[PDB]
Amino acid sequence: SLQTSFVTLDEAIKITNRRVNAIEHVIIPRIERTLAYIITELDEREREE
Amino acid sequence: NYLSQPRLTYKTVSGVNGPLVILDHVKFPRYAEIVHLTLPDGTKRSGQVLEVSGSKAVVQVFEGTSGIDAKKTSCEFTGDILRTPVSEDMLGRVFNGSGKPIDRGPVVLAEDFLDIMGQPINPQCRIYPEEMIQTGISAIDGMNSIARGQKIPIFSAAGLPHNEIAAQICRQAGLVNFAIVFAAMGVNMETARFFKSDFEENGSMDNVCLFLNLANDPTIERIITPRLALTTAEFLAYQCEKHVLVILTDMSSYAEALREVSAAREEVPGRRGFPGYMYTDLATIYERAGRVEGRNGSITQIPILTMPNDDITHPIPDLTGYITEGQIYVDRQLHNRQIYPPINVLPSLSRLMKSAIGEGMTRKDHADVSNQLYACYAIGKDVQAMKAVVGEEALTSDDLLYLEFLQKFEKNFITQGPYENRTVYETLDIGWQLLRIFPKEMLKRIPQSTLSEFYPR
Amino acid sequence: VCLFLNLANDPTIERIITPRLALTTAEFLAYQCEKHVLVILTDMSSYAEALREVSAAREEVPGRRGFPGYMYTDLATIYERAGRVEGRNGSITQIPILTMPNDDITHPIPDLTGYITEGQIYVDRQLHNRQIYPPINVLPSLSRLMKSAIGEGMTRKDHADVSNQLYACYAIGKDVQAMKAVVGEEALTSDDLLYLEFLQKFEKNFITQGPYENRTVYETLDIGWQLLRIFPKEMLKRIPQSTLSEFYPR
Amino acid sequence: QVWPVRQVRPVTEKLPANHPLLTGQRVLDALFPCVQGGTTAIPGAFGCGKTVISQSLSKYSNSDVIIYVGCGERGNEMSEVLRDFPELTMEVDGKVESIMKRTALVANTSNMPVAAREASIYTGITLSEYFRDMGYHVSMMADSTSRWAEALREISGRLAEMPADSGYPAYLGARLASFYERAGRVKCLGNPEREGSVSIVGAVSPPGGDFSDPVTSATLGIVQVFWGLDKKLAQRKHFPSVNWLISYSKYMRALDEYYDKHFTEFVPLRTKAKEILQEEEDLAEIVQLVGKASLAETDKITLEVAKLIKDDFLQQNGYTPYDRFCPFYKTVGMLSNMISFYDMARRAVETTAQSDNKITWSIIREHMGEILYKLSSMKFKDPVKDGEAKIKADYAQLLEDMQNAFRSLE
Amino acid sequence: TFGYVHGVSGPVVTACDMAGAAMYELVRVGHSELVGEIIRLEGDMATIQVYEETSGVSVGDPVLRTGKPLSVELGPGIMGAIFDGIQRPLSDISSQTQSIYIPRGVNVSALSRDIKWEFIPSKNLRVGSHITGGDIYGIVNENSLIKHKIMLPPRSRGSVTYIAPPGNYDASDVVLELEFEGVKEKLSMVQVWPVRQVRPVTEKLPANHPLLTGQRVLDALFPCVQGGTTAIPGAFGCGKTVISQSLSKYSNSDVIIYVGCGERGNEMSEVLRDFPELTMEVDGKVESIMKRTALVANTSNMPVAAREASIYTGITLSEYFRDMGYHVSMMADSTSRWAEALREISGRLAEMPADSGYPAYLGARLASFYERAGRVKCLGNPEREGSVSIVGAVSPPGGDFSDPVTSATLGIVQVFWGLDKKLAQRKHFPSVNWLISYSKYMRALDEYYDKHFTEFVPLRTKAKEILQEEEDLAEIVQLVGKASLAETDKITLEVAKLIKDDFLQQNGYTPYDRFCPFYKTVGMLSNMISFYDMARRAVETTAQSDNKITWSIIREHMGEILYKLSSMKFKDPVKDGEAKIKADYAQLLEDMQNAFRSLE
Ligand SMILES: Nc1ncnc2c1ncn2[C@@H]1O[C@H](COP(=O)(O)OP(=O)(O)O)[C@@H](O)[C@H]1O
Repeated sequence: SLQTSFVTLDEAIKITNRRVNAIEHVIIPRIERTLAYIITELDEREREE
Repeated sequence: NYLSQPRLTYKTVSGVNGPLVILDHVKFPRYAEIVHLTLPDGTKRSGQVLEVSGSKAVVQVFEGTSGIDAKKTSCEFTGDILRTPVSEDMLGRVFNGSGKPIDRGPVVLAEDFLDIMGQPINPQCRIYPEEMIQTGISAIDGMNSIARGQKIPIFSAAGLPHNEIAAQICRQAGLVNFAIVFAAMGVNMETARFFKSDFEENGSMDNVCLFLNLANDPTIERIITPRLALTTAEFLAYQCEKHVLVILTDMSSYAEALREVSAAREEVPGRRGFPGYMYTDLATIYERAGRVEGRNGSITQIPILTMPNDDITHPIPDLTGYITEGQIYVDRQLHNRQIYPPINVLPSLSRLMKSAIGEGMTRKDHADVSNQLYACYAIGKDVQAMKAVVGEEALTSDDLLYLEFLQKFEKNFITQGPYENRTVYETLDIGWQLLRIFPKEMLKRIPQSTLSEFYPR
Repeated sequence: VCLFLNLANDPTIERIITPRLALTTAEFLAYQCEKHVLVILTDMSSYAEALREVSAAREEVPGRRGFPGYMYTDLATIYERAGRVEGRNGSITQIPILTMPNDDITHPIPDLTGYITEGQIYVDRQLHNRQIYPPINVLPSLSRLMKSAIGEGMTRKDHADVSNQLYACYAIGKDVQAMKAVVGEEALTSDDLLYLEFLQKFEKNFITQGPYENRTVYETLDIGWQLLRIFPKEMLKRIPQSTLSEFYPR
Repeated sequence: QVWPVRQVRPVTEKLPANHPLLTGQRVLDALFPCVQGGTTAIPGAFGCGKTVISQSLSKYSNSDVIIYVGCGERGNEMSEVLRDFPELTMEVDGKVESIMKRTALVANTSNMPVAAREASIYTGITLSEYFRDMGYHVSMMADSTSRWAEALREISGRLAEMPADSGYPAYLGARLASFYERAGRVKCLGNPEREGSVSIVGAVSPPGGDFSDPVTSATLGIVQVFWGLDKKLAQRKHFPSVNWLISYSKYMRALDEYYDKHFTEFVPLRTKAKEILQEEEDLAEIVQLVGKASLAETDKITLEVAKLIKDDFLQQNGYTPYDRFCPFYKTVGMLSNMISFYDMARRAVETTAQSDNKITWSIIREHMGEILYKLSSMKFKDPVKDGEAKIKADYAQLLEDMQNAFRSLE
Repeated sequence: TFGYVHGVSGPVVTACDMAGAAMYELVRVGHSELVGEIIRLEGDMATIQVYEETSGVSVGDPVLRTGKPLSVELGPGIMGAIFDGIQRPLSDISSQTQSIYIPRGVNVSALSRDIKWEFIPSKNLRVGSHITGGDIYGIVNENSLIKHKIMLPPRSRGSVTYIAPPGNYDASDVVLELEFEGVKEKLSMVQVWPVRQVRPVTEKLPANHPLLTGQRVLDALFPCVQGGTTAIPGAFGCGKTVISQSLSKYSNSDVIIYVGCGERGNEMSEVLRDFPELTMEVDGKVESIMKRTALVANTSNMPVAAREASIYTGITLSEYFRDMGYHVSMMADSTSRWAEALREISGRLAEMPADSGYPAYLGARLASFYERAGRVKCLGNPEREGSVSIVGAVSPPGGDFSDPVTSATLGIVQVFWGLDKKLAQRKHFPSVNWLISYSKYMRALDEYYDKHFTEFVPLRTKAKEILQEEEDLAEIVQLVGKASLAETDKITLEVAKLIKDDFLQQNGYTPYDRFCPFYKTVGMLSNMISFYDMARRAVETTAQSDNKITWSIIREHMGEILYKLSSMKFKDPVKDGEAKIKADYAQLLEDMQNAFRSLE
């Protein structure tokens, strides 16, 4: 029982940490750079106006 | 012939707005002629006619408009464009922004007067620069090599050691006589002394001319500061066959003066509010470079610029990017790890390296080594980005070798002493002893002949 | 047929007349000569750019992106010139065509058009890259009059119900397709996998036509049911149980 | 004769375009073809390679003459052309000859007076239309229409006219439209019949490297071909840096008749190539969240042949003697071998995964590592040293080696 | 002579008969004498940006030209004064009006007339003597701590025609008369200077001496030089007062200036209430810091021009004190609120937005302001050096350094003392984040440290390395727990904690840490690092042995040394002599060496 738990946890923890790191180093960086770009291009429209 | 006709002087100031002073009743205004202004207290200033219309001349005042007056201000119109006295006697001397002397020496005796704007080098007479300069820096000479008469900037984030890198180039650069023009715009005094002192420490000072405009000098003088430097560089190179190197320091603090003038004139704004002519203005600086037929001179330009908010896509680096023969990048990701000089090879390129390398310039392998080093360094960054999400257990043995390559590469190939000079040959041998980390067949950028001559050693 | 051509190398300002001229021919043929007319306008963006060019030269106060502020009323005097009239048989259908600048549905040209036109048909880069011809993204596509054009005697009586169910299934399909990355294929339920199978089969069969296949409405609803048949009957929450009992067991 | 550069030189007819604008670059000529008489744009950030594509077309193409138009370009470019083009040679009728004899340069370097950028572009096309009327298949390198649009920005700014996006005049879209559409394949004016053509390739240079750029946004609405360059490929020194996801060519439907007549096998290969190269990106968005252990064997094979097609087909070092040019026979031979490996490897898995005796990508790699190395080696074949029959015979031996290896796995 | 109002639109007043005016010339507008600057000339017409509310200005009202651009009166009576950004004395505008408001249309002279001071003419001078700008022709004894050196204005020169004898004088008295080119100039103890013009110098020098704050983390790990340029992230949650108070109430800087850029009304009154209550020891007396400062305080509602001028008045006062041969130090409470005043004046001028809204010139105004710092050789003949140190606080939104004022400030300043809300929430005062913080003056202090503290550069280097290693090791502690680390790593972490908690941290309310001298600071760190090297020696020296040393054995057999190291902070520069403190620290070195010898 401890071993089946150990094996399942060692996969599930790796899966979870991989999703967390993908959020931290893929999804949040895309969002942050996208927000900074939007702020920039909104200010470009504001300067044209 | 000399301009013999006596100069006019006008009190007819009829408006003042931002850095502009608008004259009226002017007799045949000339676009771009220079005007000297005397303020009511007897202070002297200078300015360029920016527009003319019938009797009106719109003068931009270099030394700022504060104290200009609608009754007592006297404008001496010089009757010609901004010429500069030039001579080889300007080597081993130091000048303010507008080219006045500040080394306590006398006013320059003109061997001639030249137009500060220079002239468009005829594309037919221009010679394609190919003779390599070793800077001694492996990240340059190995993977980003500079030709004699290339223009190639050093981009940096703020506070990076880009001054020390430029100083090292002005300590180690030479071919496989030489003279330096240096200009700095909006530089702090804590850095002006560093540059001046470094040319003394290198013993180089007798062969260099420093044009200094500091951050508390007038901003509009920065527009002409690099143009004076280039005009002196043209005189030394094309008139006197000197192998000139031009250093332009913080083109960003120059570009901020363009943005200011643009906003003050109400010019059509491009990205981030630089004037629409920003690309052309940068070209009018950056194109005065390269060899010309019959002349042994060869103006090389190494502009330096602090990229705002570290953004490579910012208009200053980006427009410079379209004009220059590739670019050298300096990075916090290296500097925080103490990897001097913090030159990141990967984003860098040199457009002229293609013909500045291989037999007769450098060892036969060099072009192949450069490409394979980019391949392995880049794949190393890609597997590093993989490890940072999924861990080393997801990486193959080959992926861990690319990660090890990136680590061994930065610690040996890029890492170099601030006074260490490495030949191209030594840089290539470091390259190969790193490339030998992979099996011969994995080097997919390199031909089998080059592998047979250079892999096994 | 009657083609008014203005090529890209014909002068800008002629494009201002061109759509109004065509619509005047359409109103003559329809409202005075009883013709059913179809009016096709090939690129309202190259028209809007012509109003921008002259408006800029006039120093007029701009709307967004420097178009004249009157762009809405101007586009309305083009687009509203359509539809059947009292005592005539004649009728003008308009299908204007509109090059979305920078692929942006919210650009002022498509934006103001969407307010005036009775829906839109949206053609998508994503579907084109997937080789789905025609690339019609059915989700942002809308037709304000469609509910009045369908039902017994107009169509098979299922049409409205089948469309609403298929549309909601395609939307759930795009959601579970995003989930296949964000939470993984292994996190998809059997039902989400059926919405994913639906999404694939739907683009391959419902949308993909070929350049000459003149499918009837009846054949389209048969294909609609053949796709709805993927799910268990009880999943089809947008369709009334009478319509299911008549057309699901087929 | 003398001609107003702003007035189009007229023609008897503008015909459809239906003969490939043969170009030295594999990825261009295979996956996004230009056509004699067609327009093209090469939008790319700084240092992306657009100028080297522009050189490569001029140096090596089936264009009967080239007008190159250095509008606002860096001066060393003109020097490099004038250095290289008198020394590079084509051949006619058994006489080797300097390619400069088939070119002309319009130059206006970046520091030359801004206004002359407009006159330069109109000069380059008006010269092109002159040679088109002679029945030559002209090509014309509009070597930066964004630096042209910036000259229209400048004059508009001085005129105090109302700007559209990013300061550009509202008529920019109209000027660009009425320029690229001067291309075509034409029944010339006059009596002795000629089929000349102008093909126009515009090196758009988007400020900040972003295709939201108004010059790009207008240009893409006009041109029938988009070769969008990716700075991330140029950073990796992957060249020519063509992004195969965003690039497109509208001429494929016309050109398919030429490929049917001369290269009947090609349309299947081009399709499988584009699909594999899309499936790579579909897999990447999954792999980056879970790791490569999630992949099926079909997916590993997909990524591997995508890596072959990326690193050994699409990659091309155009200054080297072996990548200098690439004949269509070499190009299709390379792609045919790579896709033959894909289909055979995929078939081997699909044939055996129905059983415990399942073939895998690792089994294939360990049995066929030399075949992967041979497939990578295909790019090094040199048209100066190797005849078309010799290169084709080597490629036939790779097909046979693959078949005999897969026959030993199955 | 004077002009007349022609039109008004919001704060912008057009005038006529302004023919003899200059751009940026200062002007009084309206019967109430409202202040404003000319911002355009149009011939005999001029446009004045008025500062105060123009409501009730009338066409045909008088417009008196002031003979000067925007300017600071300099002289006696600065000390303890509170000014606003346009140099109006807020203490006197209070006491003279008996009103809680600044009345619209103040005309109070900035240095108060009729107040006599004791003036000593420089006894070396005679009639017919040659004199030049920056020559100290006399001293005013206005306060016991700060002998106010009078000096000839920088533009003035000539031969002395008369000098006042010793006595009591005020701003109305002609203290000096000199002649040049046959023309006499009369002069007073009051001098005037254009606020936007740098006061010139004989030579600006390389900065090479520490601005000792009496604060361990600052003075050791991130030393600011005298004359240095530095920034502080001034935000409520991180305790910006701790640095600014400590600088004033102890640091080695002869005179303090403090500029309220545009602070929140209450937070400004907090400062103006609190600073008079601070005292510093001089000559064994205790005295109020108001003897050594002047406050240029602007609340957010002070006129837009008074906010944007605030720092320029501050620096001009600071350069005047620099040219007396003092090591001046100047705070700016929020360069961000000054940058908003730039955005607003550029908005009213209808100038185009550059970065995020700010003017094109924001970077150049910041840079040409910060360059006014440094050590200098003064003008004139008594050859004195002086300096201005600039401590410019910044307030980045959410801490985001991409903010234009913050980004340009970090571009220009050579030191950043990155205060952090996390450290303040943990009460880790002074709460300076040592990972984010930096100083570019390390090289420049090598000469000083090589003379006075020759071991200290090694110690500082080791300290930063030890703390950085603990930050890396903490990732391993999270991954696999403290038990999994090597003995060298565990002792490094323990010592890094000791350095963090008992050297970086400092309780400025306690008698032992209210200030901390540099010799004390060096001795404390020297002991911690000497302990580290000997502890690490015993660990590494017993690699591969049968019995291996570990931090737990060190704590068991010599944890008294760890306790003593933590205790070294309690030593008191008042009750303990410098030699007694040094002897106790030397005794702890001997104690630890003998304790380490008991193990290895
Ligand atoms: N096809 C290529 N083959 C090899 N190297 C290339 C290739 N394309 C780009 N590079 C290298 O990158 C440089 C930058 O690209 P280039 O076209 O010259 O500049 P830009 O993109 O600004 O117009 C090239 O000059 C060449 O040195």
